[PDB]
Order: sequence, then C-alpha cells, then structure tokens
Amino acid sequence: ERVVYRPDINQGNYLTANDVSKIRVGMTQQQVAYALGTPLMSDPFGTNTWFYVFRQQPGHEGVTQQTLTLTFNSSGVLTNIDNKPALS
Amino acid sequence: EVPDNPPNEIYATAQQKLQDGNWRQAITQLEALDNRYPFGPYSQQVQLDLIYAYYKNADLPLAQAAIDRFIRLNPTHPNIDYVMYMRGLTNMALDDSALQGFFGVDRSDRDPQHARAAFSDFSKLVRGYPNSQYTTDATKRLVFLKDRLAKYEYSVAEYYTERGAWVAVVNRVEGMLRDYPDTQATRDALPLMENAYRQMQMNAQAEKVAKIIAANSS
Amino acid sequence: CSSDSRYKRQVSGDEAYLEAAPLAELHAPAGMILPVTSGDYAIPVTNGSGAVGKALDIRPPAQPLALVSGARTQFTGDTASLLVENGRGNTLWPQVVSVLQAKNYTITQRDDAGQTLTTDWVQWNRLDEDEQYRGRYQISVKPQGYQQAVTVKLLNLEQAGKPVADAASMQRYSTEMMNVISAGLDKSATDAANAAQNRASTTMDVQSAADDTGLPMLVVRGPFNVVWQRLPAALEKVGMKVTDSTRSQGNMAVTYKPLSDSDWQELGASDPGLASGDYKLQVGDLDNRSSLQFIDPKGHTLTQSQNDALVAVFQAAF
Amino acid sequence: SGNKSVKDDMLKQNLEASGVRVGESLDRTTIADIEKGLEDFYYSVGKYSASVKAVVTPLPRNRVDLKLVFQEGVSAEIQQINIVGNHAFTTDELISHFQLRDEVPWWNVVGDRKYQKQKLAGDLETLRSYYLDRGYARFNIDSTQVSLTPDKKGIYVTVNITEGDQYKLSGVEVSGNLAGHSAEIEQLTKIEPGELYNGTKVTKMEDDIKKLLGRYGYAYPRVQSMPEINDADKTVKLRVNVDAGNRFYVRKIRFEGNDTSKDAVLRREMRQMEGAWLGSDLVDQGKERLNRLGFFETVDTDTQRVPGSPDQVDVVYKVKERNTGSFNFGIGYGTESGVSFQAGVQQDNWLGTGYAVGINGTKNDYQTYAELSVTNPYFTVDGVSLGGRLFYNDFQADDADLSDYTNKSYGTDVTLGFPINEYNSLRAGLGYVHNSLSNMQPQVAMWRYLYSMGEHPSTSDQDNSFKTDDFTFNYGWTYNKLDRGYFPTDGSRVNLTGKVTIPGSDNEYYKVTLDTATYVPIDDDHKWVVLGRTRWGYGDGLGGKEMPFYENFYAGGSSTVRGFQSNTIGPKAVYFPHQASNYDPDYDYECATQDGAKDLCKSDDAVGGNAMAVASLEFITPTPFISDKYANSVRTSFFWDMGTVWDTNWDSSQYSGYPDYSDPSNIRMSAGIALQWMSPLGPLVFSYAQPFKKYDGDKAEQFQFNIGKTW
Repeated sequence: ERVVYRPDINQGNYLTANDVSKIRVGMTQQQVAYALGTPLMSDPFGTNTWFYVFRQQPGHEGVTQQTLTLTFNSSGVLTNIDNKPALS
Repeated sequence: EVPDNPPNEIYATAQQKLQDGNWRQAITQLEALDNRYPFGPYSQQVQLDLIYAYYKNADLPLAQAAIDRFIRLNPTHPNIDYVMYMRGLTNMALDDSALQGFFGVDRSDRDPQHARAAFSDFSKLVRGYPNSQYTTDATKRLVFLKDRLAKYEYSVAEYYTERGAWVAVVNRVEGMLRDYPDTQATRDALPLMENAYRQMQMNAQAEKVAKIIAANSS
Repeated sequence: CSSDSRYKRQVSGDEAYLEAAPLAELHAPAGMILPVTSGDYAIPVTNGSGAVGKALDIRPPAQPLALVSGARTQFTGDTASLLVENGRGNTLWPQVVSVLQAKNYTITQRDDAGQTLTTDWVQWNRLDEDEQYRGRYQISVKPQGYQQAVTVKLLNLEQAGKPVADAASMQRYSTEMMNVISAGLDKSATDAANAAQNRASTTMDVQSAADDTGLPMLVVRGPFNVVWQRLPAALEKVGMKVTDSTRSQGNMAVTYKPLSDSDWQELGASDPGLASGDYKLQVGDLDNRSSLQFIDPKGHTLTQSQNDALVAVFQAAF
Repeated sequence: SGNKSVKDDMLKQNLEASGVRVGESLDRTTIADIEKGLEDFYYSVGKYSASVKAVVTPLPRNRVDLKLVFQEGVSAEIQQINIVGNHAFTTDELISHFQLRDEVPWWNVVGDRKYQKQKLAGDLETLRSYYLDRGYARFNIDSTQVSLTPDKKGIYVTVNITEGDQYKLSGVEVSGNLAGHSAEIEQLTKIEPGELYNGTKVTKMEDDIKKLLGRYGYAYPRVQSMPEINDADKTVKLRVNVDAGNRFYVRKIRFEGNDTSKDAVLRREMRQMEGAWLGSDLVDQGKERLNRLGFFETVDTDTQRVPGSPDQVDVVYKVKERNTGSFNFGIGYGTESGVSFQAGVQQDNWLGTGYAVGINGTKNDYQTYAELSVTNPYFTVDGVSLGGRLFYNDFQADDADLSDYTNKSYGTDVTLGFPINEYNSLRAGLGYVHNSLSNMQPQVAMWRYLYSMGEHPSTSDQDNSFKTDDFTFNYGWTYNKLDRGYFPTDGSRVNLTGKVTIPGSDNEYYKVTLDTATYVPIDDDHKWVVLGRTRWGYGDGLGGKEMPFYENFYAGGSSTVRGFQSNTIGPKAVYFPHQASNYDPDYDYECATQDGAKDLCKSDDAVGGNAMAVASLEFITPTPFISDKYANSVRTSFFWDMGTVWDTNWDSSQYSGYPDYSDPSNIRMSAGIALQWMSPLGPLVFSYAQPFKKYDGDKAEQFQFNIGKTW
C-alpha cells in the first residue's frame, strides 16, 4: 500500500470560516440554510438537528473533518451551535 | 400475406392459432383483422388477444403500446383490470434476463427502472380494483418488487461503505428507511448506517441506530 | 426444443416471486421515532382468495360478440346479453331456434310462448384447455326496450368430470355460447346479403369525371366489390395483366403487354399510349360509383388526355 | 409515390406530427396544410416547382387510403454568392469558408451547388464571426437578398454589409460576485497590449470563467460581456459581469440502461462522490472513464436540478450496453485423419460482473490445446487487479512412436495490477511453464540454442529429448488514454510487457514487448482519423545460455502485417542432413535428409527471431455506403504496414552462403484496405492487402478474415 493511486474522496458540504461565523443563535432555519446552504445530513429520528460535516481525504495523506451541529427547537429557531474543528 | 376472407373466418383462424400456441401467425391474423376492420364487433376482443399474443411472443414494446392504446380508448371497459395486470406483467418481464437467470445471478444490482414501473402499475391495479381476480398475484408481485428495490438501495449503500463515502451511505440508508421500512434489506442496511455514523465520529447518531437495531434484533 | 401443452396458459417467467420474504414492520425504540414513511411504496392489504403463480389464467377474458347486429352487448358475472337490429318482431325466436338446431344442440325444456329454453350438456373442443370443459346453458329472448334482445345464462361448468366455480371459465364459456349463436345468425344474415348482392347486377358505364384532388379517374357506376372484381378482367383485355392487388387497400399494379391496333379495337377502347413501366391503380367505394386512378411508373398521375383514350368505351372489357 | 429524394421515413414522421396516422381519422381540412408544408420543405431544399398533391380514395366500411403524389422538379443551383461592401477582404476569401458553394472545381466531385435555408443562416453567422474575429467590432449585415431566375433553376444570393473600423482591446474589466476566485479569474482575462478585439476570444474567455467556477461547485453562474465601444480612438473596453451564484451539491448519482452490467461496475468508475459538493470536471472524468471502459456503446450525462431545492442536483449517467465478447469457432478436419473442433469464448464483462473471462482451445488427433484466463479488474476498491491464466498445449502426432516432434507444454501465471495515476497502471506477477520437446528435426538455430544450454544432441539422428521447467517474474506497464474502448477516435495507448527467469529455472533469459496505438483526429467530428500503431520486442539470454526458441517473436498476419501468411516473416529454418529416421514413402521429409541431399539446404519454414519491430499507419474513413444509425458498428480504413524479424545470434561468419538473418534491413511492407464489423460474434475484420515488398520464402496471403479484436 501507499503506492496504489487513490482519488480524493470529498464528503459533506463545503464550510469556510466566514460562513461558519455568519450564523448565530436565534437564527431561523431558513436564514441558516441561506447562510450555509441546505445540509446534506439531518437527524431522521425525533430531533430537529442539522449536521454540517466537511470531510476531505486526499488519499494517503490523512482525513480531516470539521463537523458543525446545529440544534433547533420545534419552532425552527436555532438554539445550540456545536463546532468541532478537527477529529479526535 | 393474409387472405381477405370474411371477418368471421379470419377471427376463427386467429382463435385456432392462438389455441394451438403459434403466436406469430395468430399475431399476423389479428393485425390483419384489426387494420382491415378498425371499429367493428371484433375490436375489443381483437385488441385484448393482440395484447396477450404480444406478451406471450416476447414482443414487450408492442404489448405496452397496445395496452396504452386500449386503456386510453376504453378507460371504463369492464375488463380493464386485466389490461393493467398485463401491463404490470410486461414491465416485470422487461426486468428479467434468461442468460443471467440460468447462472443464478442476483439481478437486484441492475437497472431498477422496469421494476419501479411494474410496482407502479401493480399498485394502480390493486388500489383501483381490490376485488379483481388478479389482485392476489398483483400483491405478491408487489411484495417481491419492493424487496428487489430495497436490495438495490442496499447494494448502493454497501458499495459506498466500501468506498468510504460515509455521507452517501447515511443518506442511502435514510432513504431506505423512509421508502422501504419493512423490507429485509433495510434491516441488513441498518448496521451500515451505524458504521457510517461511527466513522464520522458522530456517536449520538450511532447510538440511536444501535438502539434501533437492538430493538429489532431479528 | 421440448415443450408441453401448458406453456400456452401460463406467464412467461418463473414462480420465484412467490418465495419473496414477507414484509415485517420495524419497532421504534422508546425515546425516539422512526423516519416518516413516504407512502409511495405502500402495499394495500387485500384478500388472498384468487389464484397465484402458474394457477392464474392470463388468457384474455372472453368478450361477448355483437356479430348479428351492431347493438349493445354485455356480460355480467354469469349472463350475457346481446341486442339485435330493431327487434325483428317475433321472428327473432324462430331464427335463434334454427341457428341452435344448426349445431344439433339438444333441448330439454321449451317455452316458445315465453321465449325461453334450456340446453342439455354440451361438449367443447379447445386446444388451449388441457382438459375439455362442459356445462349447461339457458337461452331466452326478451325485449329490453324499443328492441328485442337475446340473453344466455351459464348454469354451470365441469372439467375433468368435476364442478367448476372460477369466474374466468364461466365468463369464457358464456361468451362462447353467445358468440356461437350470434355467429350463426350473422352467417345467415351475410349469406342472405351476399345472395342479394349477387342477384343485383350493376351497369358497367364508365366516366372521366374528376374529384376533389383535381385528377380524372376512370370512374365506374357501380359498387366497389363488383367493379373491383371485374377490373382484373378488363385490365387483362387491354393487356395490363394484374400482378399484385389488395382488396382492403384498393392499390393494384399492372404490367405492360403489346397490343396492336386490331387488338385495341377488339376491346379496351383504344391505346392510351401507356407503353412503358409498371403502372398502379386505385379503386373507390361509392355504392353506385367507383373511381379508378392511374399513376405513371415515374410516380406521377396520368393527365386527362392520357386516359381519355380509354374512356371512349371501356365498358365491354369489364 | 413519386418522391426520389425525400425518403418515406421522414415523410411518415412528418405525417404523424400533423395527426395523419394509420388507424386515426382523416381530417380533411388539414389536407391543404400538410400539402403546403411538404411543398415548403421542397422549397427550403431549393426544389422549386415541386408539387405534392394528396389523393383520398374511399375504401369500404367507411375507410380511406391516402396517397401522396410527389412530383419533384430539378433542384436549383446557386449561380452566384455576392458580398457588397467588403473593402478590407475579398469576396473569394470570405466565401471560401462558406458552406454554400458558388462553383465547384472540376477535381472536386463530392460537393454541389445546392441551396438550403439553414446553411444560409449558418453561412451568415460564419461571415459575422469572420469579420468580428479581426477586431472590427462593428460589422453589420445590412440585408440579405435571395433571388431566383424566372425559370426557377438559377437561385442567387447577395449580402450587403458594412465593415466599420478596426478596434483594439484597451483592457478587460471583470466585476461582480466572484465568490473569492478573483485572483484566478484575472489570469483568464489577460490581454496583450494593443491586441485587436476578437469576438471568439471573448467567448472563449467567458466559457473559461464558467468552467473555472463550475470546478468549485458553482454549476449555474451567469457571465455576460457588454463591450463599450469608443470611436474617438477606436478602442473597446470589455466589461465581464460575473455572478457565481450558489454552490451546488450532488444528492444522488443514478445509472440508467445498465440492464446487464452491475451497478457497482459503473459506480466504481466515478470520480464524483454522491454526498459531496459538485465538480463538473469530476463528472466529466467519470463519463470519460465509463467510455474508456468499453462496455457501453454510448454514455451520456444529465445533471438535473432537484425540484424545490436551490443547492442540490442529481447526476444521471445513461448508458447503452454493448456486446463485449467473441465466439470464434471452426472445424478444420471433419473426417480427414479423425475429427477436430475449436473454441474461442472471450468475455470482457462476464454476466455484467466486470470479470474478464476467456477460454479457448483446440482438440485434434495431434493437438490438445487448452487455455483459461480469469481476471478481476477490481480485486480492491482502488482498482487493484488480480489475474490468472492456465494453459496446456500438446503435440504428439498421433503415432505413439519416435520421430514425431513431440512437444508437450503447460504452465500457470498469476498477475497483479494496480494504478499509479489516472492513466498509468503497473503489473507484477509470477509465472511457471514446463516444456518437454522430443524428436526434434535438426536445424542451425535450434541446435545452436541446445548447445548454448549445454546439451549435445546428434546432428544426424532425430532421437533426442529436452525438458525445461522455468519460473518467471512478469512485469508490465500500461498507459491508456483512449477516447473510447472499441473504436477509439483520439488518444494513445501504450502497453509494455516483459518477463525474466528468476534464478533456479532451467534456462535463464529475459523478454520484453512494447505495443503502441495513437489515434489522431483530423476532422472536428472525429470521423476521419489517423492511427499510428507499432510493436517492438527483444529477448536474449542472461548467462551463457540463449533465449528458448519457443519464445521467439513471429510477425506477419492479420495482427502484425496484413498481406502475409501468419507467422511467416523472419528467419527461415536451415536443416542439417539426417541420414537416419527417414520415411522414404512419406515424401514429406525436408531437403536435408537421407532421401534428399546431404548439405545444409535452406528451407521455407519460418522459425521467428528474438528481435521484432513492426509499424503501421492507418487512415480511418467513414464507411462509403452505410446508414449513419450504424456508423459506430463498422469501421473502414486504409493501412500501410511494415515489419521485420531477425535473429541477433545468427552467426554470419559460418553459413556465409546462406542468407544473413541477423540483418534488420529486410523490412517487409504491405498496403491495402480493411473493414471491421461489430457482429453478434464479436469483431469481424476483413482485409485485402498487397505485399509490394517481400523477401525469399515469404508466403503472401492477400485476403484475410479474423475473429475478435486484432489489437
């Protein structure tokens, strides 16, 4: 291994520092979607949570992931921001 | 090539050939009888026999065209449920291969377009005419088609699990849960979703999926 | 290479779909829900009384045939009804009785005054069926309102010497009896019509009057059938022997043959000068008139002068 | 009836558009309409005076038959094409680029002076582009007049234009919502000082900006250029307004038409991940990889915006499956000296699983050849391949005695390939072969090799034997960038193969081969191509041994040099006198034998050599007479092939009188025509070649028929 060519497996939705800073508590779901774009992954079970995961795997270079979890209430108003810059 | 005998003789010959099982000559006789006498006492019976012969003769596109023509021309014919069932059969037949069937190849990974069309047609027949004599076979075929379509989604999710595309795996399994919750393929796919959640280090979602799996261990 | 009689009535495929695993719902653990189902692939819960697999007849249902007359015909469960041209007064019953006797079908009960009768067991012969069926029927003639119609009721069916209850066979054989009676009546009617047509000889006068397309046509003052039948002989007289023809399409083709001046005055009312290539002809249907259209081998239509030469008489040849 | 140019198919489709179709009713009021429409069509082509008149004949049971009598005239021919107002260029130069031709040179018999409205509109567009690409920036077509002689066979064309002045680009100013890629956009809007304005350059710049934005997920940007003209100094300043828009994400990737191929077989070739931001370059790469696979006749892509979503799309790849396989089969003997049969099964996509499975063999009274090969192109997700091969060849002569040239061979081979780039891929493997020769007819080359191996067989009697077990390490490298998989129209493929006997084998040697095939399109439609193909090969012993004579290279045939008998080019055998093991009544014995002379008389039996080099230049042209619907199922070409095989170890000092087979100068050549057809039994190749250059002993064969891909 380490010699077989592997393409880049980009997964998730693109996140930038400015974009992540553009969202603050009390934001409506539509405003968050406008600022960051429609998430590619939500919580299908009994919770109104949005997952903005940003994966990049260049291939034999290590995988880097930033995951932003946005928890809304029933009304659709943003209630909690949880930004994880890197994997553990 | 079809003689111009009176209509009764042509219909009798076509019926005799259909009974004998020679699909091609019966098809020729019925086509002659239909394109010579377009609107007569034989129109409906000849169209139904043409649909049946096209199906048995493996002329599936012609069978579909004839079925569409009959449905649009006679939307309220008493024997309309039979035409819907035949359309379902034709679409299900387009989703089969003999060479691969001989070798025992599971074709659930191939194009599911025709399976989807057959499912739509059979669902239409079952909902519209619950008391028809083709409803039980239609229901059995619907169950089989649902299982096959779920297996197709399972195949895609499994491939993306192999590739390392975790978001794609999660989305595919979520779509399976929303569309085919009660199939075996969804039960098989549930651990794939848990693994995809684990790899992305979202442990809460993985725990939720693990709880779902445990509650439905079987 | 090897086949069996039963491949005719079964579906093209296999019974694999009958072994598909059943669908079981998923239990939602406490404290959370499962994703909301789309409902696009929801299977309604129906009854499993009908046949499945190879035991289901996909043979098209037998629709009653309105052969004798174009009036309404309809089947409902176990009885078929067929209206007839007007009501034929009281002659419909004797006509149906005579057509019934044509097939030497036995009758046990008779209600000629009430227009009702019953038939003894009748044997059927179908290559489709592995085992031949049989059953009893009841035929009556009653007025449905402004017209007189014939109704048939299938008492029962029997195959392999055992009773049957499937609606498919019942409908099939009720329609079989109705179609047999109707085909007999229609055969009598069309024989009478053919005799009348043969008796009614038509004149063979020809004309060159054109139509909405603007071309002249070798019109003949007669119905389509007789003029079409006599046109091959007339074309043979002029040497344009027919090689291909289509009664239901009207199109026909001829071939050149050299005829001298004496031959042209013998029959054919002289030479139009068409002396090259394969020509084609078309006929019309006007119950007293009939247009004959000619086209050149190049694909064009003959001018009025070209065909006026034949129009001189063009009558003895027919 | 009567139509000589317009086919019945196009007419019939024109009928259905107007509602005239078999089984439907006859709308009399539309008759005039249809007629006029057809006449209009005939006028568009330039066939004025044509008439199309409909006749309705009444058929019984209230039916009609519609006959459309076509009477076409003589097509009008362009007498002149005049441009008025061209002072900078000349009419001849401007119309030389036109599709419509005012005149045709006597040598050119493939074009005519026929007229067509669509061609005229395209011609006006071409003229406008010609004048706008030279920096005029003000060219305007004031009017266009199409005249016609009173006899309606002399159509005339005239174009009144105004050139204006020649402008120069002062500078491109790009502004708008550039989405942070301004720096990479300024490099696409770089202009040389004082360069003349150019419309095509501006269009290319807009397309480049759109493509650059698309590579980052901005699938739907809007780029519009509004040049501001300044006549005071005749300078134009471009103003490119750019709005990137929203960044798009792929939601699902769907495959349609793969009724046989597995879904994973198509998905594994995708560079665009499903749940990730869109990249148009990645989608194009996936499409190109699918095309290069060769499993599908056609491949198309469709990016469909998800309804009710401003950020998500669905990429749909629509494929048309192709017959990937050959079934070569034949019988040679029938009833002469027993029975024989052959097999040729070869599948590149076995049951849609992606496996390459090929089994072929020949059973005769003297031969029992069998060969099986199975390779999985994706033994690992990344594309690591794992192949395997078994073969068993036998030669016994069906005599079960001596003096029969018994030759029994059998071996195994395992290969492992893996990519290193998007196009390059290496291969490493291990092979084992066992060869047992016996009762060999003495010859100079074979005896020389045997002496190199340390054996000392008698030169007179045929009694002899030789057993060798060889273990080889095989290596290879393939660079593949072909446009397609079966009928390439662009790109090059290079395949290098080689083997070396690892210590411990009976005989030590090395061998290497190098193929090459380059397709260069000259036509923009990729219908006329130039194919440069070559093949090279060299082998030799390592120690004091020599390369085995059964590993020699052979040339000449339907795969190397068309026009020569298979494996006929190269050195010819030279037989020593036998003086024993001779069958007087057989009469099949060679010159050097007891029945014949007692010298080293040279024969005509090709033995091959340890060095080979063949080249070939081909011109691919469209099939002269074939419907365009089956254009990609048949290929016609004109080829010129060259080839030579020589034995570097041939000792010219000895055997001076006999030909020197170590000279690579003797180059055979051939020229002819070849036709390839993708029949149900795979590719069938017919070729007629004349070998205008040949040497003594070369058996010519002008007409050749072959089954399966030649190369």
